[PDB]
Parts: sequence; C-alpha cells; structure tokens
Amino acid sequence: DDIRKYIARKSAIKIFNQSINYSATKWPPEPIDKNIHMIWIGTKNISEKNIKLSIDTAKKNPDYNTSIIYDSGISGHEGAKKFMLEKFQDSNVNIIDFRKKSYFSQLKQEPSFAYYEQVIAENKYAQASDILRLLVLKYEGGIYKDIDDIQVKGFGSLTFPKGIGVMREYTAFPNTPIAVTKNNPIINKTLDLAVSNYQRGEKNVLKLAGPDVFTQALYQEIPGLDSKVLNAQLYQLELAKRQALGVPLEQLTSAEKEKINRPYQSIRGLSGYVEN
Ligand SMILES: CC(=O)N[C@H]1[C@@H](OP(=O)(O)OP(=O)(O)OC[C@H]2O[C@@H](n3ccc(=O)[nH]c3=O)[C@H](O)[C@@H]2O)O[C@H](CO)[C@@H](O)[C@@H]1O
Ligand SMILES: [Ca+2]
Repeated sequence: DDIRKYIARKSAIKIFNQSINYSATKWPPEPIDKNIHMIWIGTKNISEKNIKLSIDTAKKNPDYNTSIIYDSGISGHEGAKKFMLEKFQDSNVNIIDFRKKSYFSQLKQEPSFAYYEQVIAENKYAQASDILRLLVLKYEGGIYKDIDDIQVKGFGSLTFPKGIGVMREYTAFPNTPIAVTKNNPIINKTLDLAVSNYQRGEKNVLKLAGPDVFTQALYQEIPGLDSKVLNAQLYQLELAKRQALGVPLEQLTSAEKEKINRPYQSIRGLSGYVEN
C-alpha cells in the first residue's frame, strides 16, 4: 500500500514537472520582419525635431527598412509630402504613399478602412493613425514606431512568442511601439473591436482604437498577460502540486514560477528601445 502511494506521487510529480518545463517554451518565438513603419499623414509639415528623431531611428537600425507613410488621398497633402521628400533625401528614411502599397486593393474589403476614410475626411490625423498603424501591421508585420519617440537603441533581430512584442504596461499596454508578425490574430482582433467601437459611436477617442482597445485584444488572445488571470493560474498550479505530493489542500518554487512567467515576460520584451 505504501509503495502504491509512492508510485502515484512520483508519477504525478513527474507529470507536473514536465508540464512546468513545457510551459517555459510553450510558444516558440517568431521572427519579426525587418521593417520599421512610422506615420506622418495630413497637411502639416513634419517638425525639424521629428526629422532628426526619424533619421536617428534609421541610423540606429541600419539592418532595417525605415519608412514614413503618408496618404495621397488627403486633400492638400502635397506641400507636406514635398517638404518630407526634400528633408529625407540625404537619409535612409523612405517616404512612401499608403495608396501605393501593393496590398492597397484588398482594403476595399475592410470595414476599418471605411472608418479611416471618415476620420481623415474630418482632418483627424492623430486619431486616424490609430487605425492606419493596425492596417499596416496586419498586411506587412514589422515594427510600428511613433514619429516623435526617441530611439534609445537599435532593435536588432527580434523574435517573440506568438509573434507579438510590446512595451510593458503603463492598466494598459501602449499601442506603440509594436512588433508583430504579418496577419497576426492580436492585430485582427484589435481592428475587430475598433469596428465595433466606431459602429456604436464611442466618443472617447482613446476607446475607439487606442491603448485600451489594443489591451483588450491582447487579453482576449493571450489571457495570461492579465496579472489577475496569471495569478489564478499560479494558485491552481500550487494546488495541483500539493495534490501531486498528497500534501494538505508554499510548494511552487521561484524556479517553477520563472518558467511559468517566461513567455509573458518575453512578450513584454519590446521595452527599453524607444523613449519620450
Ligand atoms: C499615452 C496615450 O494615450 N497616447 C495616445 C495619444 O498619443 P499622442 O497624443 O502623443 O498622439 P500624437 O499627437 O503623437 O499622434 C499620434 C500619431 O499620429 C500621427 N500624426 C499626428 C498628427 C498629424 O498631423 N499627422 C500624423 O501622421 C503621428 O504618427 C503621431 O505619432 O493619442 C494617440 C492618437 O489617438 C494614441 O495613439 C496614443 O496611444
Ligand atoms: Ca506621440
């Protein structure tokens, strides 16, 4: 009888350790395409400050195609476009028209792009960029960066579990910078929520396609990014481990918790590359 309980416990703990060991690497990191996407749409000239930040962004990332996307479907955009072409001529920053993207014809099937056309028609360029950045990432992947952020250090070769890299939370994750694989479910979900928010006439611009919506998408697709969900998971494991050892219902070691946390900490690995 005593040998039976010893067998049952060593088998149960074996299964448990294998599961903890698997959890550390459960989502193999996926390479991010080496494109940096920045947005400057509208009719106003880019500021000399942001020209300098953008060139610095390109210099600290010589292994990347760095681009600023404008939109020729915006009335009166021509001046701003010309100014940029001349200011970035002597740099490795590429100035490109969204309308000339190879995938542009496919956007006629996107309800989110119908909303984007409404937003730019009201000259709401900052609000528009919340939708535009998701569309670019959906179709191309790569890294989206804010035009006015300082590049602290080069991105390098990035790989991320579930093909998504974000900056740690402020409770919300910022919607910049974002590193993602193309056609990523997190980006598609954010756009889906955004269509819903525009349809119902959400008036808070941040709750249309902002960090709070990006956050909801992250939590739905990867629940363990939410500390409350991850905490409930750890308590479940703590209880499962004592059940395995047949001890009354703290057993989780710091090693085991490091492994459980590893993919979710790795997703937050886009922290520290861009500032201000
Ligand atoms: C902490 C926080 O809540 N920040 C939000 C805030 O940032 P914030 O208020 O800093 O937004 P910005 O004014 O920088 O504009 C966002 C982006 O819009 C683009 N732009 C802006 C003006 C323009 O004429 N042309 C143009 O292309 C630029 O790429 C710019 O980087 O509002 C943004 C737009 O809703 C959201 O993305 C941010 O998450
Ligand atoms: Ca900004």
